[PDB]
Amino acid sequence: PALKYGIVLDAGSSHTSMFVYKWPADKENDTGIVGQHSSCDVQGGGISSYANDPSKAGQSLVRCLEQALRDVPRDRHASTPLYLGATAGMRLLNLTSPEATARVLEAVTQTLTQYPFDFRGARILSGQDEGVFGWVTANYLLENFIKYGWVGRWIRPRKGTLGAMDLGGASTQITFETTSPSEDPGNEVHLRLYGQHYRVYTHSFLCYGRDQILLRLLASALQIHRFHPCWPKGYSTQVLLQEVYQSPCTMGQSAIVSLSGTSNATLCRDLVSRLFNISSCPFSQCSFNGVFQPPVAGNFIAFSAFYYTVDFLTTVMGLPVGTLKQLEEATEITCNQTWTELQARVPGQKTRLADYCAVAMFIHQLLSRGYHFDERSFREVVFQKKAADTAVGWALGYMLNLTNLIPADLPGLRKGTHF
Ligand SMILES: Nc1ncnc2c1ncn2[C@@H]1O[C@H](COP(=O)(O)OP(=O)(O)NP(=O)(O)O)[C@@H](O)[C@H]1O
Ligand SMILES: [Ca+2]
Repeated sequence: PALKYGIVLDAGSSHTSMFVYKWPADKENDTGIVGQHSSCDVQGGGISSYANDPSKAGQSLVRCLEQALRDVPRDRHASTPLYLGATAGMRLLNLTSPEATARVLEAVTQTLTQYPFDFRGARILSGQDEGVFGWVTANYLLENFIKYGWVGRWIRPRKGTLGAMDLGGASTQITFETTSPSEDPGNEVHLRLYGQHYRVYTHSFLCYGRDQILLRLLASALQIHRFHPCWPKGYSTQVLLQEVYQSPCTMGQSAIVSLSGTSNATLCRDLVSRLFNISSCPFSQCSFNGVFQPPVAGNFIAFSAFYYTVDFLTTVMGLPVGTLKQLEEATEITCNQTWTELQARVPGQKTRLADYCAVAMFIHQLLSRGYHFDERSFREVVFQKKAADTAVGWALGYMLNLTNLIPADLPGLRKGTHF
C-alpha cells in the first residue's frame, strides 16, 4: 500500500551495517508490522577503528548510503528518518579518548547530513539500550506483544516473551522478562507496550564480546603459558604485543612474540574459567563479576556470535549442541583438533577458524557458569539470527522507539476490554 521507510545504521565494534525498514503508512502502530526492506554491510572496520583518522569514518558509510538512495523511493527520501547508533567499540573509545570519539561522531554526522534523508542524529547507545532494543526487536517480530484470547477468555498466564542474548564483538547483553524483585536499578527495566507492563531484566558485559574475550585469552595465554591451549596444534602466528595490550579490556593483564597452539581442551577450559569472577556477590543472587541476576526463565533467542559459533559447531564440525553436555562435548572435540584436522573441514577462507575452540568454550562457560543455565532452562534457548525475514538485533527496536511506532496503550484503550 502507501509505504513508509526508516533507516538505522548499526555502528558496532567490528562493523557497520545499514538497515532499511518499511511499513504500511496506515497500519503503522500494529505490532509486527514493520519489516526489513534491505540492508547493506559497510566494508572494513567499525567507526571506532578510525579513531586516529576520523574523516574516513564518514567516508566508509558512502557506498551503503548510495544503496539507500536506490532502496528507498525518491519521493520518500525527505520524510525517511535516518539514525545511527553506536555500541561497545565507541563506548570503549570513549574510555580512551572522548575527543577522538567526538571527532568520529562529527565525521559520520557530517557525511549523513549530505544525504536527502531526514537525518535524526548519530548517538552512542548505553548497554541497557542495546540490550532492551534487541529484546524489543525479537518480541515485536514474533508478535509476542499481542494479547491472545478473546473477550471473557484471555489466555492466562499472558503470552510469554522471548529473552535475548547478544554476543557482539566488544560486549555481550542478556535481557529477559522476570517476575523476580529487582535488587539493582541499573538492571531494572519497565516497559509499557500495547497497554501491557513488562518487567524486564537487562545487563551488558563490556569487554565480554567475542573479539575482546579473544584478546584477553591471548594476553592470559602469553602470561601463563607462552603457548595458546585454545589454538590448535600446528597453528602459530606472530603476535604484536602493542595490539594485545592497547585495549581497555586487556591493559590490566619483544614488540613481537611467536605464539603456537597446543589443542589442549582442559587448559583452554582453565584459561576461559578465569574470565568469570564468582568470588563475591553483594546481592541475593549474581551472574558473575558481582552483577545481580535473577534466575533465567522462559525461552531465549541467542543471536550474533552465539549463532555464528553454534552454526560452525553444527554445520562445519557436524556436532549436536541440543544440550549443555552436547555443547561441552562439541567444544572438547573442536579444541582437540589439530590445525591440519581443522583446516580440512573448511575448504574455503579460514579467517576466524583458529578461534572457534576458544569462543565455543567461552560460550559454554558464559551460559552455564555465568548466567546459570542448566539443562532444563537451556532446552528453551534457540540459536537464530533472523525472525520474519528481518535481522534480529537492536536496530529495529531502536527505530521503533525513536519513531514512536510502539504505542504505550491501544487506541481508546480498546474500550477497557483488556483491564
Ligand atoms: N558472518 C560471520 N560469521 C562468523 N562470525 C562473524 C560473522 N559476522 C561477524 N562475526 C563475528 O562475530 C562477532 C560479533 O559480530 P557482530 O555482532 O557484528 O559484532 P558488533 O556489532 O560489531 N560488536 P558490538 O559493538 O560489541 O555489538 C564479531 O567478533 C565478528 O567478527
Ligand atoms: Ca552489535
